[PDB]
Amino acid sequence: MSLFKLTEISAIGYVVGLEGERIRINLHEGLQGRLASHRKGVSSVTQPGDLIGFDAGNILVVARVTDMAFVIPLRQIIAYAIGFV
Amino acid sequence: SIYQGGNKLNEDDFRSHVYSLCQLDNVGVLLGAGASVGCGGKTMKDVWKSFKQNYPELLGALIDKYLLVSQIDSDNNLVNVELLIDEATKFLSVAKTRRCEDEEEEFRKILSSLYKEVTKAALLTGEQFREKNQGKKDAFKYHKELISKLISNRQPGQSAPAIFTTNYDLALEWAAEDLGIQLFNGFSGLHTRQFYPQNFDLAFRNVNAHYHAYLYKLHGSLTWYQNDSLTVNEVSASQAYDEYINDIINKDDFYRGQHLIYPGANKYSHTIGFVYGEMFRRFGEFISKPQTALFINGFGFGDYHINRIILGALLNPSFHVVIYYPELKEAITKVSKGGGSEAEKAIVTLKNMAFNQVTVVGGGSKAYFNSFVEHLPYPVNIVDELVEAIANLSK
Amino acid sequence: SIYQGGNKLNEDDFRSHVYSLCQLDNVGVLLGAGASVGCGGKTMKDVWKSFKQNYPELLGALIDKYLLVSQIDSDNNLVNVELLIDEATKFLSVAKTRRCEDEEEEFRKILSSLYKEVTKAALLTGEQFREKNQGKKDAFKYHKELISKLISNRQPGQSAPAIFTTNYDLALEWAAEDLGIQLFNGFSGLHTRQFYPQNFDLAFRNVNAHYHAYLYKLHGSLTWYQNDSLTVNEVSASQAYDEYINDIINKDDFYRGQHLIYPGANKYSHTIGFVYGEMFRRFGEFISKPQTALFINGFGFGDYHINRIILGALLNPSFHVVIYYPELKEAITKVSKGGGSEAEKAIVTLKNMAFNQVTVVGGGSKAYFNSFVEHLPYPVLFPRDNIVDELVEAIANLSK
Amino acid sequence: SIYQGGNKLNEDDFRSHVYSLCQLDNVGVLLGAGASVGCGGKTMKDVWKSFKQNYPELLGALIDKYLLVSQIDSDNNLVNVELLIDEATKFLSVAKTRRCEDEEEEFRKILSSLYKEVTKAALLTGEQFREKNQGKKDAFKYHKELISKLISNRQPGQSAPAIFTTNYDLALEWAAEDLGIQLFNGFSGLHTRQFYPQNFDLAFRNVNAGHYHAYLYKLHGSLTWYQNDSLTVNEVSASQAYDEYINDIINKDDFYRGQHLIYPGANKYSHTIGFVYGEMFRRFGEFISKPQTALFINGFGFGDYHINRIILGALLNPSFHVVIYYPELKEAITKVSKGGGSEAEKAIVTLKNMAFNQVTVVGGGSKAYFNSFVEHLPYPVLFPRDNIVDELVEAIANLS
Amino acid sequence: SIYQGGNKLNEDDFRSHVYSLCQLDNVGVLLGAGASVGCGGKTMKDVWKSFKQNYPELLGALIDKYLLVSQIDSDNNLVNVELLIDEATKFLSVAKTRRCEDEEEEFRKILSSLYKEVTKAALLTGEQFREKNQGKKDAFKYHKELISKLISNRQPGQSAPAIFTTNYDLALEWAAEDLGIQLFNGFSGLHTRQFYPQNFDLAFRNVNHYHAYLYKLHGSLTWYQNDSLTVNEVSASQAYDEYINDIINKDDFYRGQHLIYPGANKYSHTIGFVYGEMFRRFGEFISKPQTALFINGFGFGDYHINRIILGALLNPSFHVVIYYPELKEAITKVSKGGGSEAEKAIVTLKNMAFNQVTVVGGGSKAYFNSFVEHLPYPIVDELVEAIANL
Ligand SMILES: Nc1ncnc2c1ncn2[C@@H]1O[C@H](COP(=O)(O)OP(=O)(O)OC[C@H]2O[C@H](O)[C@H](O)[C@@H]2O)[C@@H](O)[C@H]1O
Ligand SMILES: Nc1ncnc2c1ncn2[C@@H]1O[C@H](COP(=O)(O)OP(=O)(O)OC[C@H]2O[C@H](O)[C@H](O)[C@@H]2O)[C@@H](O)[C@H]1O
Ligand SMILES: Nc1ncnc2c1ncn2[C@@H]1O[C@H](COP(=O)(O)OP(=O)(O)OC[C@H]2O[C@H](O)[C@H](O)[C@@H]2O)[C@@H](O)[C@H]1O
Ligand SMILES: Nc1ncnc2c1ncn2[C@@H]1O[C@H](COP(=O)(O)OP(=O)(O)OC[C@H]2O[C@H](O)[C@H](O)[C@@H]2O)[C@@H](O)[C@H]1O
Repeated sequence: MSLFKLTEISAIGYVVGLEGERIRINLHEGLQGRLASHRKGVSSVTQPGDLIGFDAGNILVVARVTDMAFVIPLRQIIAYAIGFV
Repeated sequence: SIYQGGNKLNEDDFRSHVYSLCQLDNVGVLLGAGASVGCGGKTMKDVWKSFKQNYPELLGALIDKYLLVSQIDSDNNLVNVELLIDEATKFLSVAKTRRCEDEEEEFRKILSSLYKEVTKAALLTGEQFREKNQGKKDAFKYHKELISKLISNRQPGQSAPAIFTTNYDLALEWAAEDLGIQLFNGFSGLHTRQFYPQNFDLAFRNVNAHYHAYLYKLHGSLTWYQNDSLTVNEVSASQAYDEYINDIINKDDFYRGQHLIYPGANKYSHTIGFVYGEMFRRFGEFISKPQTALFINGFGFGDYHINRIILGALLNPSFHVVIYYPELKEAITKVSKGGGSEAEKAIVTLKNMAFNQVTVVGGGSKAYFNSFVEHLPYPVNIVDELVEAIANLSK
Repeated sequence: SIYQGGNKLNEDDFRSHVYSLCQLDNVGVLLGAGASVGCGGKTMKDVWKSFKQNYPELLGALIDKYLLVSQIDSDNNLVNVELLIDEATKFLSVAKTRRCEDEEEEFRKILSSLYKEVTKAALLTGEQFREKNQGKKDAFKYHKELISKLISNRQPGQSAPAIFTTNYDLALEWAAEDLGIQLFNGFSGLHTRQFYPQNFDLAFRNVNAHYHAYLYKLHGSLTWYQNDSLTVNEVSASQAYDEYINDIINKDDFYRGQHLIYPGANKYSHTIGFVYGEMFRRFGEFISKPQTALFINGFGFGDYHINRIILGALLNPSFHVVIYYPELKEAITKVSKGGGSEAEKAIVTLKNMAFNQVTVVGGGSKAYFNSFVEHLPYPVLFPRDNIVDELVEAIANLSK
Repeated sequence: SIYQGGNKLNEDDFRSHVYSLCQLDNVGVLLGAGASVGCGGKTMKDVWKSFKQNYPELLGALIDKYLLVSQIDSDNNLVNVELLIDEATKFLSVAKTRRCEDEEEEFRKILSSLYKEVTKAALLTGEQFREKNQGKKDAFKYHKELISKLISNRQPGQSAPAIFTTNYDLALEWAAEDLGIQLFNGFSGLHTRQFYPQNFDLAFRNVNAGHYHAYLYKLHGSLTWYQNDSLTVNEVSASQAYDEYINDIINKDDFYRGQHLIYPGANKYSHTIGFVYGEMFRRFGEFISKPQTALFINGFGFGDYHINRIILGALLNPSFHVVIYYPELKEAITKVSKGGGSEAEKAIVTLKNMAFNQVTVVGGGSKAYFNSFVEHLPYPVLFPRDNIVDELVEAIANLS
Repeated sequence: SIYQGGNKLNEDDFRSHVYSLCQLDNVGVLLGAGASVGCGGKTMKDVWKSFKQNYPELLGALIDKYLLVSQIDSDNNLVNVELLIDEATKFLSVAKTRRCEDEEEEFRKILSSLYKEVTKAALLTGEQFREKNQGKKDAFKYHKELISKLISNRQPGQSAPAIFTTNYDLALEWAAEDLGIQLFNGFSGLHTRQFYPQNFDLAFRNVNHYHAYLYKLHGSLTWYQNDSLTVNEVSASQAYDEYINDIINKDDFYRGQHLIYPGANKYSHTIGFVYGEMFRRFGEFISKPQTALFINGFGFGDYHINRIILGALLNPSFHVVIYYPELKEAITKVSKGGGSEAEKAIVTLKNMAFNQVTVVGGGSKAYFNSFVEHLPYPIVDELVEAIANL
């Protein structure tokens, strides 16, 4: 329509569970290109030991990945939290 | 300097109460004359001390002969201009009707002088008022953040924002044609533009794979006028400067009656009051709803009809309000020792009340529009150079 | 005499259009001051006649000194009694602001002698306004038939009918009390009765697995009064005639706001009512529903607020309106000659259109209330499918 | 004189055909310069006849020195203007690159006095062009009816209607700004209006879950659009254009410049900055390429190469119907048996001489005019009498 | 030097990005006068050289009398030729409209030489132009591979590949005719072949095959216009006997408003139709999402194509892959005041900060032949010779 645009960012998956300090995340195939260029650098987290983040309106929550597994077949992740920005 | 419940509050908890208030079903803002001071505007006592300076020979009749003004408040600079104009506007009609010419000749001199002062202060740009793209400039920078935040803080399938204002200028319309969004104001057409009230009930959508807001002006605009007897018209700034806004300023005794719709002037006619009434109606119908939040800024609390309406709405447990007032200290001091005006007594009473539905912010410069606009939440432009590259590719 | 779309229509198609309209989801009726003429009511022309026949001095001041009304119109009964109560109110404010004590006393009379010829015209029976069982008289015979027909034509699932009116008189209450039918009006209680906006959302029900309706008075009534700022109170006729009605007819006192009526032309200037604004929020919300039909009768089209609603509601493909106007031929003429008032022009702009959702009915005495009520149908309780009874109707002319 | 699929049909089946063509998913109308003759407009023959007796010095030079027009066609006003406006630019583009300096000034006169004569025709009211409430007159009575009918004849779910045109006048905005209909045209804003190709996909909606609207496509530009050195297209009003740039063109006698965006020439692909002239002709071809589609044509003389190819190449879809209105059909069938005729009298006979039942042509002189086209259209039947069992109602009338 | 927007890559870093971009929905290829050299083509410079040193006497009026060309760029050997042809046609038309003799003849004498030198270069096989199976030869071996793999790398239910082109010769046709696939160009018929723009929306289908589209931007040798206002296509064996032979073996003869190549007669409302109808399709193909565009052979000396490919990039799912051999020779000249738009634009492109512009350069490793190899992959003769002799 007119000039005003809102969306800028892309992601990998979405939260689906919380089971006592233990997050469950379902991964996407919509972002065909898991590459998402931006101001400074490009990144994609697909292995344990890595760090990810969630936005909660006013703050950012920081998590570390711990596991990966299956269940086109489905994939999941498990993570813990270490703080916020 | 932040009292919620009669008990002090700190900035980091405040800044998180705001983020929660901005998630409710209905959200709105009410602005005033002070919000236009960082753009070239003035206030309603400057407007009076710039009048009693240039025109000191009309200030004796208004006191000794016709009894429209009081010496105490004329000296303390506490006069209300809207009512004065609206009364001088019917004195003239009565005289015209009963054929009293010597007084009809004087009230024109009075009104051609009042309208000059109230008009000059409201252009914000002088002679560039009649030109294009006046919202690219840097004085309208803190008016776009407001509109962008209020929108980006909404989810799909959710009501749109509402802005009520008491000014009669265009600072808030110039700054949305740049962004590229649509403001609803109750008018339609281009070669003949007219007022249709039902328009405040419409919206846009898409049919193949878009952003709007609502604006309510309670005192009028420089851009509305009447030429027939049953139709109110709207025009553009360039098209108004030619017609009338130039004679008003650069001629001495040009005045044409029952023609202008600012500020709340010709209210006895039954086609012009129709326009002022619907706005108040819709305001009092918005302020009475579940899950509602209102922010106030720039308003001085000198109207008896808005205070009653705001108070009556606190009998519902899901209405929250946030107020800004810089002179809180000097007001409390005067009210303690049996003093103060009817504008300070109300705000002091609200401060004293033992409710968690009221918050007050008085810190002098800390309660201004620019601070207000940064207290709002934003979450956490390489696409520009191309247009000027193409423009450089001239040949 | 009957137009639909700018073209012409005939009776036997009109009577079948009306039948189809009355089976819709939402049906309504808006009445005026002429509907109450066959019961003892009056009209504004007669109010002006009464005024200039009992007060001949104020009528003289009103033409010579202040120049508020002209001689042609006075002698030929054309004055508007609605734009005069406003000018006389405008003069008083000025005189009171600049402290004159004779013009602040020669206008109160002019203004309290006009509020007194407008109440006697809303009493329909006179001294018997305070008595009981006034809906058993025969003047109220068609007001009952209207309600009966309206209600009876509703089936289960559909909503109840609505009735809008400007009059101050009591003529539908008196007539519904005589049948046993409850009208919701926004008030509740008997020993202290008050207005609550959320009493228009209620309805009845039977507790071991009914007739009712709604009434909206837009311009006030004769039994309402205000004491505080947020408390309006209702009262019966006998308990009103004693307090504040027999003291402003038979005693010649000055006027203060004993009861709340809106007879002027600018009804927003009164910024304390807060009940004027709850009725129009319901009118405009009634007209915006899909599958809606509205009949109009008795209204002279001299109100700037209602015309805009009616005119802006015709941008919806499921809204139908029917209008009765007796003096249509005398208006088309005056408007073809380049003249006309604001009332005749408004109805001519409606007659001359190209949408089949509009219908206008002239013809003098054929456009009256007693005739409006006979164009409405009764229902068929068990409908014969009739093919045994229809092929025989064919056989009648078929046979020979 | 109505040919369907090469055969003949009459004015009792033509109407039942139209009533079934108007009940389809997509409906549209393409207009021309004749539809604006009952309002004050003029044609190209009139432009030529008014150029002759106002600039006779340059007509000589054109016939004699440059050999651009034959002296014969002039006398009988058979000249085309859209090739004459194209040849002058070719001449001016070589005189420049050659650097001669007394032909530029002789062709600028001829290219200014020729642009001056279209505006005076496309104003339609002269000096009352810069005024308000201009569609309350009678001239636009048949423009209002067309929109009324085209809208009313829809249903829930169906798509809104579209209107393509080639004229420059405002005889279709003036008429909707009186009913209160909102036409979508691409632009947005009041103080700074701009063309956005994405607001052709906008529609209405309500909030308590203004339902009349339509779209307008001007193909050759307007008398109100202007391009600024900022490289944007801006729209203003008819009172802000008169006093700004189209008051000198008429009265000043100055040279021309791209002040307003009109192109009457024949091949305006030359303009490569014409990105507004490329969205219209894309939407046009995206419209006729859909199932269950109907189009009516009126006022077009068929002298445009770009549009006829579209029409032709759209006939290979089996769910597309056209209707065409050409008055001088007999006189043009007569002139082709001799193997002669112009190039526009062939394109219509080719269509009239097909074997597909999806092409209809209407002649008859003054029976193919705009005011008869609008009266051939139907009104809708709101409450259809099912009349399977009231079919016998028709028998009831007379069999005795 | 695989520069990628202010960075650098390597062979495999590139050869995986290509496989990524080949899975998109909308694939598009763009070719110019460069990829036609291996088969026997000439660039725009050699033809100007030849015209200079073959027809010197008349070269002066172009600079002295009529002012069509500039002496500076004439010497520098950088001068656009089809615009010159277009303008000369206009001059001739004006001089024939107003009855003048000398300026008519003086241009009828120039058009011939220009068309001669421009046709010879594009014949592409000499006198085997009026013969069959010219696509079995060895020069047309990489186009066949291009088509085969660009088609094979497609999913079922997916769109079809798009090939735009700036040449006006018959190679991609000769090759597809050898493979056995069907090309669509907007023409239909055999005994009278005509232009139908709405044919670009068709597609085959089976009941119990594969195909593609072809958009030329400057015309071809086999399109022309007869005394009646319709545009016709023809075969080579027929065109050769009709007009071309005389063009190449006669000194002075001209037929105006007949031929359609290259952007010559755009001042006729019947001929500009077929040019515009291609550029607007180009635009509408660009403006789609999830699209990739591979550019190999173009010199970026065009205002309009530059503007379009520039404006195209705002929405992010449009990927561009340019090829340009002589890149550093311009990086090292832009530092100074000297430079032409061709190089200014490409360095501005390589000086961007997003991962779409992917300029490439190897001097000779950025060519058509390596472009082909950069892409993935999905006895008849003996038997037919046996049958032949048998
Ligand atoms: N930069 C600033 N930012 C925010 N607020 C400011 C600033 N500067 C001054 N102020 C505050 O702005 C206030 C200005 O108060 P008034 O001039 O009365 O504004 P109004 O909109 O009430 O006046 C119109 C009303 O008057 C009639 O009653 C009618 O009913 C109208 O409703 C001061 O209190 C300053 O503290
Ligand atoms: N027996 C009859 N039956 C039906 N209609 C009649 C009859 N007799 C006369 N008429 C028609 O009645 C019409 C005259 O009605 P008017 O005097 O204008 O009453 P109003 O309601 O329009 O205006 C008064 C209100 O307007 C403000 O809202 C104030 O609140 C006032 O209360 C004519 O058309 C007659 O043909
Ligand atoms: N009252 C009438 N009602 C209907 N049609 C009429 C009437 N009077 C005349 N006509 C018909 O109206 C037609 C007038 O023919 P022309 O002036 O050439 O129509 P144009 O709009 O094409 O002309 C300009 C355009 O032509 C190019 O295509 C460019 O696009 C230009 O923009 C005749 O067929 C008359 O029979
Ligand atoms: N074997 C090869 N492989 C790949 N590229 C090559 C090869 N040989 C040369 N090149 C490159 O091919 C390029 C040849 O550039 P030019 O032929 O002038 O450009 P154009 O074909 O777009 O000219 C047509 C335009 O001319 C008008 O202006 C119109 O506007 C047309 O658009 C050189 O840069 C070589 O590096």
